This record gives sequence, structure tokens and C-alpha cells, in this order.
Amino acid sequence: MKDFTTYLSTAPVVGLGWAIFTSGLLIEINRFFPDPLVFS
Amino acid sequence: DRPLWYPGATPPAHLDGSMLGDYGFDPLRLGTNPDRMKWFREAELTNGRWAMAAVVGILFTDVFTSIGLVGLPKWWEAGAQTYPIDNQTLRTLAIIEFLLFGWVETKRLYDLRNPGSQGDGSFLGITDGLKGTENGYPGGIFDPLGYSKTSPEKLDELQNGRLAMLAFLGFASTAAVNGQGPIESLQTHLADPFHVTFATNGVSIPHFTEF
Amino acid sequence: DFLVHHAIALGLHTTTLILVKGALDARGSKLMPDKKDFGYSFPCDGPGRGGTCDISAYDAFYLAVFWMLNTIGWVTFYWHWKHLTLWQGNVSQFDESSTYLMGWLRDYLWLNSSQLINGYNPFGMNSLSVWAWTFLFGHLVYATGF
Amino acid sequence: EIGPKRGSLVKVLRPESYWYNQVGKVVSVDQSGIRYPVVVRFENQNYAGVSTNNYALDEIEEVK
Amino acid sequence: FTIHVTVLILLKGVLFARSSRLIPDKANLGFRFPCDGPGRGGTCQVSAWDHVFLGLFWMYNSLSIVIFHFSWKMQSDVWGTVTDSGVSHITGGNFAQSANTINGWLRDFLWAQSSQVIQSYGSALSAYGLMFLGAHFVWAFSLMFLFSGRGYWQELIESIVWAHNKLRVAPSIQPRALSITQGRAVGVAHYLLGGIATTWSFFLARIIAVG
Amino acid sequence: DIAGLTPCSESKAYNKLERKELKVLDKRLKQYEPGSAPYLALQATKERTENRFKTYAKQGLLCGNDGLPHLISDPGLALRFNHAGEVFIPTFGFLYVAGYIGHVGRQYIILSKEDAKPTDKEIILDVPLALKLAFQGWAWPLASIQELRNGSLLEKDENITVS
Amino acid sequence: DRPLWSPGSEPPAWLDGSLAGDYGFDPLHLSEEPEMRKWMVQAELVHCRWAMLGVAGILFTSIGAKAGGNFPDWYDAGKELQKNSDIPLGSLIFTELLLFGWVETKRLYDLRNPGSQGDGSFLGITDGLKGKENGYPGGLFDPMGMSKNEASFKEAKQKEVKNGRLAMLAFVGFIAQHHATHKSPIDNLLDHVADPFHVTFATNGVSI
Ligand code: CLA
Ligand code: CLA
Ligand code: CLA
Ligand code: CLA
Ligand code: CLA
Ligand code: CLA
Ligand SMILES: CC1=C[C@H](O)CC(C)(C)[C@@H]1/C=C/C(C)=C\C=C/C(C)=C\C=C/C=C(C)\C=C/C=C(C)\C=C/C1=C(C)C[C@H](O)CC1(C)C
Ligand code: SF4
Repeated sequence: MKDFTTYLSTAPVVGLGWAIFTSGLLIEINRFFPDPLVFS
Repeated sequence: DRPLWYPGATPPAHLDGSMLGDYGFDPLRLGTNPDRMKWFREAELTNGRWAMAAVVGILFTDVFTSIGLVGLPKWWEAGAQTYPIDNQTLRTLAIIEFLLFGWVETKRLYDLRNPGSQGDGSFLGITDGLKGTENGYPGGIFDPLGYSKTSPEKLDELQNGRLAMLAFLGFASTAAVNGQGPIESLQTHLADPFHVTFATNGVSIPHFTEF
Repeated sequence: DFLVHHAIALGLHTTTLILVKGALDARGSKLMPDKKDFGYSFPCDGPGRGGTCDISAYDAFYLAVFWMLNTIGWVTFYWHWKHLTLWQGNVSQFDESSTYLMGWLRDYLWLNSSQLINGYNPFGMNSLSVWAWTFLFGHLVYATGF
Repeated sequence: EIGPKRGSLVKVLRPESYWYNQVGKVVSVDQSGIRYPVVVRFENQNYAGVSTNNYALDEIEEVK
Repeated sequence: FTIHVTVLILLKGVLFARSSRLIPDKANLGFRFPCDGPGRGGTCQVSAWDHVFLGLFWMYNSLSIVIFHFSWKMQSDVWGTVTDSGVSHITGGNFAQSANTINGWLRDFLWAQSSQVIQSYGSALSAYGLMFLGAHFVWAFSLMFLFSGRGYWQELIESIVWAHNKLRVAPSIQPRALSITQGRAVGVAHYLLGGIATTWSFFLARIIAVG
Repeated sequence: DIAGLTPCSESKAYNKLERKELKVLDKRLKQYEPGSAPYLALQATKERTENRFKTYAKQGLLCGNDGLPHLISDPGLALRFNHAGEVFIPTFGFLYVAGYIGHVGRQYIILSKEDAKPTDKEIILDVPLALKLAFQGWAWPLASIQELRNGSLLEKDENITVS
Repeated sequence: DRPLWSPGSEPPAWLDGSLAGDYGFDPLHLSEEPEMRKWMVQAELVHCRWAMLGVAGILFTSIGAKAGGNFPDWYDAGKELQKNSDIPLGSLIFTELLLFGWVETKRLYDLRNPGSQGDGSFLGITDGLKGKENGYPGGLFDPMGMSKNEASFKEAKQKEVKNGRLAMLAFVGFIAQHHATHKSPIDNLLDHVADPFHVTFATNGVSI
């Protein structure tokens, strides 16, 4: 398990979790309060 | 060191040393370098001391307002009530506020840089009274009540000052989504607590679940 | 006109960077501490040190010309279309369509290349046949350099 | 002893070198009159892949 | 002509992989190596790997023509709607007259059948209009890699490392420019991808919107 | 108003563009049945389109002769004519986020280089440390001026030069 | 030396047998490290203790509904009770989230640092509010002296876990045989007792 967690700490995997967060956050930020252009 | 903001196991690194209102609360570690920790300490005081004397004008007066003794306006619209008065003092107030504070504050700014640095003949004849005991706690400004040896009445100054800094942030936020004054907001939480809150009525969260 | 000016600035700044580098790093680089001994124009210093192909200052000028042509292209594409809409009377063509790239491909390039391409048709030939022939002649010479 | 001590860090002053104004450990020093006796080892590689090079007395100076 | 040439590039690489007159010992250098050196007037792209890297562009060019032949021939002479009086082909049977000229392949195939892709904005085929442009970007982007060399780039990174070093934010893994062999591979990849994806957009949008 | 631009509420082409974009959906809506899912999808798009146009008008935007909204960049004209949210305020929002990425990556680089084998820490990250710094960077401007006024931000001629 | 989930299988090295409810069951090699193992035993118990506390609430109501009392199904109970309540939704949530953040956070820092909450800061309580073990506190949460004996405390830990694993399996049952039958759990029981051979999962019209 120590080696599995180490594999998960590689660059390709940590980047995959980052991408799901940033993309998931932005798509969710467009789904709610739809299509923003001016900021109030 | 006074008790810890977390009761359990949040070891602070540089706050074990002596300081006022030390509860070990610095997650972001903005007080590591001692030179600027010395600067942020004075900032907590000027914000603390100023915020408290400000909160009274909102608090001591609006209590008398809700009871009906006086007909003063609320703080969210006190500014637009002054200048339409016939005998008024239109906005040369922003600049005079800066010309007057600029004289005092730079005298305070040059004290933190050079403590006790007020020359002999610089002011007319009161050069001696302007010298201070410590940074943030001068001598000749208070007339009584500063000769005790256990000087930490200061802890009262901070716990009261930090508290008021929460007040104005709550006054400003309450007065931006509730639309009413601070005391009027209090009379409602007492009359109907569960209905008037930040969740359901005060739109601080998008809660629309009608079922 | 705002986006076109900003695009130009990018071309002018990058073109200078390609040239300025070839000048200041002409005397020496960490990869080649003594360029000055070789000259302005040489092949490379070999496959060693990971590879040294296109280091000389001649190779910086070589790469800037591509950008130069790219920069003047934008500058010139912006002059022609903004003036055609003025001469044709329909200024609204540029203002609404120049904000997105497909307008440049649809309304400027593809549209105005109709009378030209029909210079020599299978039915007949107009006076613009010499230009359509040259039109392709350029398209070909450009590819032979590749 | 002729030169710097074993295991001592030193800063380089060859303008040609990949390690210029950079620090490295002294691996060894020869005291037989060689022109470039001081052997130095760095962690970072050069462009070729070599992490050592023999420098001179005048070309090296104390750290930082 | 495009097949006999594509064989010349690959077959030459095979037979001259092990040894040649210019370089009697290639086998010791290996399968993929960029060059022996600037000597002999120049030895860059002499390996068998670099023959494959060249055969790809020809192979791609040869295959593209075998596709234009299928589209214009079948649109003009074969496909179409049958009416009471014969068949009405899509392009009116213009393969016989226009194809003999190169300008015909520019006018009647490109400048004509590109109307469905260009005018796709605002419809279900809008994705093909985007890919039509995106494919041109990746195609050109490859030219930076094929035309230039790893020397200019490795020096540029040094001036960038200075700024990253000046702020004490630099990678322990040293940055190094792409290898000569990789640079060539990166070119043909982005080159073929942009060259092939254009047709994939120029065909499906043309044909789905029939005629 | 300013620069010879009309507000989007008063413009005719702005409303012309609304009537056009809705007409496309109404024609597309005629094909399908009322209670079907394609009908619900298009009605939602109709609802969003009607909301996009009224919100841009309500926000005091400026539409030109073409009928599309234009943005203003000078903070003086933006603040004078109440157009600050367009560009002037988006600039501060981004800089706080951009600085956060820099202050975080700079700290992970410095701290891993204080230990043995920093090369391995780049390809195989210390995720507990990276998350710690990522949640400590909310007040990145304070630390920068703290580090600038102190002098531990910049290095001093201990860097490689080329000549 | 003890029973196992599959007789004859070699138990893992890290599962020595001291923990409560240890049968050598960890094929994914989770809780192989000490720190994660220290976290999971506390996660298992809260997932257990909440199951017992919740499932009993479902049986009590579903039995009272079958007897005649006015109790709704455990499903669609939060929807019909909020329609006619003086407490709006949102004021009820953040009364729960805010009140649990106190407890759930104090429990965390006893995990990261045992004996830390017994400093006496919280209302001058020191002997209580310090953990006896990881997930097993005492003093205040054990008013009856039912844990001051290691002989009777070690087997009680085995019963807390065995009646717990069983409990949070039952909650998965309620989810499943509700989606199939859309009836209460007790009603599904009396049907099986009425005609056991005919009414099973095979004849519900689902799962086939
Ligand atoms: C720190 C002092 C303080 C106090 C006593 C209050 C009190 C109140 N606020 Mg308030 N508020 C505050 C700060 C404060 N606020 C701040 C700093 C903000 C900005 C983040 C807000 C934003 C806010 C909104 C948006 C709304 C209220 C509302 C209300 C009222 C109903 C309760 C509620 O919604 O939950 C309060 C919700 C919060 C998120 C603040 C609670 C967190 C504080 C910091 C905890 C402090 C601990 C404890 C209470 C201190 C005791 C002090 C006491 C003995 C004097 C009530 C009179 C509602 C209203 O309309 O009034 C009728 C409402 O809609 N508040
Ligand atoms: C489409 C063709 C193309 C493109 C896009 C570029 C782009 C660029 N060139 Mg260039 N070049 C080209 C052709 C091209 N060149 C050709 C044919 C030659 C002659 C052979 C040169 C010779 C040349 C030289 C000598 C130099 C450049 C430089 C540059 C960079 C300048 C800085 C800049 O503009 O910031 C960026 C500009 C962009 C357009 C951004 C491109 C990336 C976009 C944003 C995509 C974003 C990624 C996105 C998330 C998709 C990723 C997914 C994928 C990874 C799977 C730039 C990125 C200069 C440089 O080094 O910069 C410092 C430089 O010195 N070029
Ligand atoms: C299964 C196929 C696969 C694919 C498509 C990739 C792709 C990639 N790997 Mg890789 N990897 C793989 C398998 C794969 N890997 C395997 C089997 C192993 C052995 C365990 C590794 C071990 C490995 C290591 C050790 C490293 C990579 C790295 C990389 C990236 C190259 C660095 C770069 O160009 O961006 C450059 C990036 C920058 C200049 C700034 C960072 C910004 C990035 C682009 C954001 C993160 C992108 C994100 C990962 C994209 C999502 C994943 C994507 C494939 C869908 C690249 C995206 C390198 C890397 O750092 O990954 C990013 C790297 O160090 N991989
Ligand atoms: C030998 C294989 C081969 C061949 C035959 C061609 C042929 C062609 N390619 Mg090319 N190409 C190839 C390989 C090949 N390609 C490869 C491997 C690649 C990279 C993968 C490319 C990439 C490529 C691109 C990017 C382009 C072409 C284009 C073209 C066309 C040029 C358009 C033209 O000039 O019209 C016909 C030319 C004429 C009518 C003029 C003829 C000039 C004559 C021969 C010279 C006469 C001079 C004069 C008489 C002397 C005067 C003397 C004095 C007394 C006045 C042409 C049909 C272009 C294209 O697609 O067309 C739109 C284009 O831009 N190709
Ligand atoms: C902490 C990481 C980091 C930091 C603090 C900086 C900081 C800086 N860079 Mg830079 N750079 C980085 C990473 C970083 N870079 C990477 C990964 C690359 C390879 C793509 C580059 C390529 C690069 C170039 C070509 C240039 C700079 C330049 C600069 C300077 C101007 C800002 C800029 O526009 O850069 C550009 C910004 C980017 C190219 C985006 C970088 C990609 C992401 C957004 C940042 C990476 C964050 C990291 C992966 C996250 C790790 C966090 C950790 C906790 C795990 C500035 C001081 C410019 C300069 O020289 O200054 C004058 C310049 O020309 N950088
Ligand atoms: C936790 C224990 C448990 C218990 C006591 C029951 C009991 C019951 N279930 Mg049920 N069920 C459970 C878990 C359980 N279920 C789980 C976890 C699921 C999801 C897979 C289901 C899915 C399910 C469906 C879909 C249906 C039932 C039905 C029924 C009833 C009739 C029996 C039948 O058709 O066999 C079905 C039995 C199973 C599918 C086996 C369930 C799996 C557990 C692990 C069985 C063993 C439990 C335990 C270890 C031993 C008993 C303990 C104790 C009584 C001695 C009966 C009251 C039916 C009904 O509505 O009755 C009319 C029906 O349609 N159940
Ligand atoms: C939120 C909210 C909302 C709702 O609505 C309402 C409520 C309930 C109210 C809430 C709030 C609360 C708070 C927070 C606060 C308050 C108060 C304070 C803290 C202070 C005052 C107040 C404070 C203060 C300090 C004042 C005063 C004091 C002082 C000392 C002064 C002066 C002096 C000095 C200097 C020194 C000298 O030698 C002497 C003398 C001269 C004597
Ligand atoms: S590929 Fe580059 S380094 Fe190799 S011989 Fe050619 S120019 Fe020189």
C-alpha cells in the first residue's frame, strides 16, 4: 500500500485529479448561475 | 501563553513568546518574521480601538431609537441625512479628514521606526509629553489609570476590540441582505428565531426547495 | 480593430525577441561559450551536448523572417478588408465579422477569391487569368520550400 | 597543504563553465604542481551529462 | 508516381541502414540517430528512422489524392438523386472537364465544396467548422518543429532559467530542449493530424449536408 | 453613455437580434411534439436565451450600431459611467488567483530543495505538503511584501552568466 | 489461532488479532499502514453506531405504522414532515451542521493527539473528555462503570462490532427491498412469513 500511494503521488495521476477538480468546478460554475459575462 | 484556539494539538511555532491576547492563532504563519509581527500588532490596535468607538454610534444610539426616545437615522443612511440639511458642511470632509490624520499618523509612523524620537525643539513646548512608554501604549494621552504594575488590562482592550471587529462586519452584511438595522434584526431573531436566519430568509445561500 | 492591433503587437514583440537574442547571444552562449570564434553563419556544433542545430545568429534571422511575414500579413490583411467594406459601402461587414476568425476565412478570403479563381474557366477566360495562374504559382513555390 | 580542504564547498569563476557562480563539493586536490588540480563535483549535470571537472586555484573562491 | 517515390524513400533507408559510402558504420550508431556530424558537407537525416519520417509526408500526400479521387468522381459521375428523367448528380458531372486542370481541383473541389463547412456556424454541423480551423492551426504549428533546430531553443531556456532562478523558483529537474529526433517526430505528428483532420471536417460536413 | 455607444436596452438591433435567435428555435420546435424531451430541451434553451438578453441589458452594458455589447477598459471612464464590473474588477479577481499559483509553487520548490533528492520530489510529489501550502496561500500578498521588504525574495549575483 | 472469514487462508501480517472483530479480512491491503489503520477503526465504529441508532428508528416507526399509529415510511418522511413544520429548511440544516462541527472536530483532535481535549479548557473538564483508546472514549460517555474491567470490556467491543456490521447491512436491505416493492420493511417481513415459498426476491418483478 505504501507503494500504491506512491504511484498515486506520481505526476500523470496527481494531474488527473487536478484536472477533474478544475474542469468539474468550472463546468459546475457554468451549469449554475448560467453563462456569466459582466460580474454584477 | 493564554489558552489555545484549538483545545487540541495545533502546535504554534513562534507565539510561545510573550504578547497580548496570545491564543496561538496564526495558521498562515504571517507573524514569522518578528519585524513585521511588530507592525501587525499595532494594526490590530488601531483597527481594534477605532472599531469599538465606531460600534457605539451604531449600538448605543439605535437602542435608544428602537425604544423611541430619539428619532435619529440608521447608520446605513446617516450620510445622506446630513448634507441635505440647510446648515450643512458639504464634502470638504473627505479631504480635511486626510489633512488632519496625515499630520497625526505620520507622527505615529515615525515612532515605530524610531521609538521615542520626538526632538527637543520640534514642537512648541510639549515635546516631552509626546514621548511614549511603548509602541501603541503612550503615556501622556491617558490622564488616569495607567500606573498599575500588572498592566494587562490590555487583554480587555483586545478581547473587546477583536469582538467589535466582528460586529461591523456583521452590521455591514446584515444591512446588505436583510435590508434593516442591526437592532431590528435582533428583535426578529428573538420573536421568531427559526424563521429569520442567514439560511432561509437572509439570502446568503441559494436555498430554493419549496418541497 | 482592437483585437487586430493587439495581435500585431504580439508579432512585433516576438519578432524583436528572435532577433535581439541572436544579437546579444552572438558572442557566446552556455551551450557554446565561443560563438565569436566560428562566425556569424555556421551548420551547428554537432549532436553533442544534447544537440546544437540552429544556434548561430544567422539561424535567428532565419526564423524571424517567418514571423516578419506573419506580422506584415496580419497588418496587411487588416488594411485590405477594412478598406473593401468602406469602398463597397457596407462597413458593418467588418465590425461584426472581424471579431471571430471564421469571418476572416469566410467573408474576406473565400468570398473575394471568386472572380480571381474563375480567371480561366472551362467555358472561357477573362483578363484575370494571368493572376489566377500567378495565384497558384505562389501556392506552389511556397510548398517547394518546405 | 596547497589548496582548499577536502569536502569543502567552493564557488567557480571560469566564465566558460556551465557551473559559473555556482557551488560544488571539492572531491580532491593534487599537490604535484598540476595546473588544474582542484577536482570539484556538482549535483546538477551539464549539457553532456558530466557532473565533475578539474578547476584551478585562482578559478575557485569561497562560498557565497 | 506517389507510390514508386514512397517506396524509394523507405527502401533506400532499409538497404543503406547498415552501411553506406558516406558512413560505412551506421549499425554501430543505431537505428535512430540524428546525424554523424557537420562533416562530409553534412550528415543530417541519414539514419533509417529519418527515412521513415520522410516517407510519412509522401505517404500522407499519396493517400490524400486517393481520397480526392473518390469524392469528386463519385459525387459527379455516380451519386445523386434519380428522377423520372435520368439521374441528377451532385456536381453535374464536372469531373471530365475540370479535373484536367489543377485550377479545377482548386475551384470546383475546394472553393466549391467548402461552402457547407464555412456556413456551418449556427447549425448541428458547427463542430466541423471548428475542427476545420483547429486542424489548420495544428498543421502550421508543426512547422516550428520541422523548420527550426534544438540549438536556438536551448539557449532561450537559459535566459528564462535566469528569471526563474532570480526569484528562487527553479526546478531541480533541469529544463532541456526537445531532442533532434523528437523534434522531427513532433512535427510529422502535429503535421499529419492537422492535414488529416481538415478532410475529416471538409468531408463529413459536405456530405451530411448532401450537396 | 460614452464613445457614441447606446445602451443595450434602448438599442433596436439588440432586440432585433433577440427576435431572430428565438425565431430559429420556434421553427425548430414545430417539428417535435409538446410533451417530448426534445421539446423540453429547446424550451430550456429558449428560457436561457430570454434570460441572457435581459440580464445584459439590466447590467448597463453598451451596445454599438451592430447591436452587440462593448466593454470599456479605462478605470476612469468605467468608474465615472458605472462600467467597472466589465474589465476593471475581472483584473483584480485574476491577479489574486494568479499570485496564489506562484506563491504556492515557489514555496514547494524552496522547501523540497532543502532536503535530499529534490529531483524525485518533482516527479513524485509530496501531496500532504502540496495541500498544506495550497490551503495556506489565501493571504499571498501579505507574504510577498513581507518577503520583499525583508529582502529574501531575490537572489544577489549568485546566478550563472554567460560571457 | 482464531476463526477467519475463509477457513485455511493465511491472515495478513498487520492484522495481529488484538482489534475487535478481526477475522483477517483485507484483500485490498487497506489499513496496512499504522496511521490508516488508526483511522479506519474509528470510521467503522461511527458507520456502525449511526446504523444502530438509525435502523432502530426505522423499525420503531414502521412497527408503529403497522399497528395503527401515525408514522410514515422511512422513505419520503422528510418530505411530508417539512410541509407542515414551523422550522424552515435551511435553518434546520445549519443548526445540525453547525452543532456537529463542534463534536466532529473535537473527536478529530483526540485522534491526531490523544488526551488533548482533557486539558480543562472546555468548561473545566479534565478527567473526562480524554480517550481511553482510539474510538472508545469514557468518563462522560460511560456514566455506568461498564468499562473499568478489561475482561468484560474486550468482549463488549466484540458485541458492539458484530451487532453493528449486521446493522449497516440491514440499512442496505431497506434501500434494496424498498426500490423493488415500495413497501415498508415490516410489511415485507410479514409477507415472507405468510407465504415463504412464493414471495421472495425472485417474484418481486425486479432483479430479473
Ligand atoms: C459576530 C457577531 C455577530 C452576531 C452576534 C450576529 C447576529 C446575527 N446575524 Mg450576523 N453576521 C456577522 C456577525 C454577527 N451576526 C458577520 C461577521 C457576517 C458576515 C459574514 C454576518 C452576516 C449575516 C447575514 C447575512 C445575516 C445575519 C443575520 C443575523 C441575525 C440572525 C442569526 C443568523 O442569521 O445567524 C448568524 C449567521 C452567521 C454566519 C454569523 C455567525 C458566526 C459568528 C461569527 C459566531 C460568533 C459566536 C457567538 C455568536 C458570539 C456571541 C456574541 C454575543 C454574546 C453578543 C443575528 C442578529 C441574519 C439576519 O437577517 O438578521 C435578522 C442574516 O440574514 N448575519
Ligand atoms: C500555428 C503555428 C505557430 C504557432 C501557433 C506558434 C506559436 C509560438 N511561437 Mg512560432 N514559429 C512558427 C509557427 C508557430 N508558432 C513557424 C512556422 C516558425 C518558423 C519555423 C516559427 C518560429 C518561431 C520562433 C523563432 C519563435 C517562435 C515563438 C513562438 C511563441 C511566441 C510566444 C507566444 O506567442 O506565446 C504563445 C502563443 C500561443 C498561440 C499559445 C500557443 C498554445 C495555445 C495557447 C494552446 C494552449 C494549449 C491547450 C490547453 C491545448 C493543450 C492540449 C494538448 C497539449 C493535448 C508561440 C507560443 C517564439 C518563442 O519562443 O516564444 C517565446 C520564438 O522565439 N516561433
Ligand atoms: C497512459 C498514457 C500516458 C499519457 C498520455 C501520459 C502523458 C504525460 N505524462 Mg505520463 N506516465 C505514464 C503514462 C502516460 N503519461 C505511465 C505509465 C507512467 C509511469 C508511472 C507515467 C509517468 C510520468 C512521469 C514521471 C511524468 C509523466 C509526465 C507526463 C506529461 C508530460 C509532461 C508535459 O509534456 O507537460 C508539461 C507540463 C507543464 C509544462 C506544466 C504543468 C501543467 C500540466 C500540463 C497540467 C497537468 C496535465 C494533466 C496531467 C493532463 C491530464 C492527463 C492526460 C493524459 C489526460 C504528459 C501529459 C510528466 C509530467 O509532469 O506530467 C505532467 C512527468 O514528469 N508521466
Ligand atoms: C512531386 C509530388 C508533389 C506534387 C507533384 C505536388 C504538386 C502540387 N502541390 Mg504539393 N506537396 C507535396 C508534394 C507534391 N505536390 C508534399 C510531400 C507536401 C508536404 C506533405 C506538399 C505540400 C503542399 C502544399 C502546402 C501545397 C501544395 C500545393 C501543390 C500544387 C501547387 C499549385 C500550383 O502551383 O498550381 C499549378 C502551377 C502552375 C500552373 C505554374 C507552373 C509553373 C511552371 C512549372 C514553371 C514555368 C516557369 C516559366 C514558364 C518560365 C519563364 C521563363 C521566362 C522566359 C519568362 C501542385 C499541384 C499547393 C496546393 O495545394 O494548391 C492549392 C499548396 O499550397 N503541396
Ligand atoms: C511555481 C511555478 C512557476 C512560477 C512561480 C513561475 C513564474 C514565472 N514564470 Mg514560469 N514556467 C513554469 C512555471 C512557473 N513559472 C512552467 C512549468 C513552465 C513550462 C511551461 C514555465 C515557462 C515559462 C516561460 C516560457 C516564461 C515563464 C516566465 C515566468 C515569469 C513571468 C510569469 C509568466 O508569465 O510565466 C509564464 C507562465 C506559464 C508558462 C504558465 C506555467 C504553467 C502553470 C500555470 C504554472 C505551473 C504551476 C505548477 C505546475 C504547480 C505546482 C504547485 C505545487 C504545490 C505542486 C515568472 C516569475 C516568463 C519569464 O521569463 O519572465 C520574464 C517566460 O517567458 N515561465
Ligand atoms: C441484512 C439482512 C437482511 C434481511 C434479514 C432481509 C430480509 C428480507 N428481504 Mg432483503 N435484502 C438485503 C438484506 C436483508 N434482507 C440486502 C442487503 C439486499 C440488497 C442485495 C436485499 C434485497 C432484497 C430484495 C430485492 C427483496 C428482499 C426481500 C426480503 C424479505 C424476503 C426474503 C427474500 O425474498 O429473500 C431475499 C434475500 C436476499 C436477496 C438476501 C439478502 C442479503 C443478506 C446478506 C442475506 C443474509 C442476511 C444475514 C447475514 C442472515 C440473517 C440474519 C438473521 C435474520 C438470522 C425478507 C424480510 C424481498 C421482499 O420484499 O420480501 C417480500 C425482496 O423482494 N430483500
Ligand atoms: C453583530 C451585532 C448585530 C446586532 O444587530 C447588534 C448587536 C447585538 C449589538 C451585535 C454586535 C455586538 C458587537 C460585536 C459589539 C458591540 C459593542 C462593542 C464591542 C464595543 C462598544 C464600544 C467600545 C468602546 C471601546 C467605547 C469607549 C471606550 C473608551 C476606553 C473611550 C475613551 C477613553 C480612553 C481611550 C482612555 C482615556 O484615558 C479614558 C477614556 C476617555 C474613557
Ligand atoms: S541535425 Fe542539427 S546538429 Fe545534426 S548535423 Fe544537422 S544541423 Fe548539425
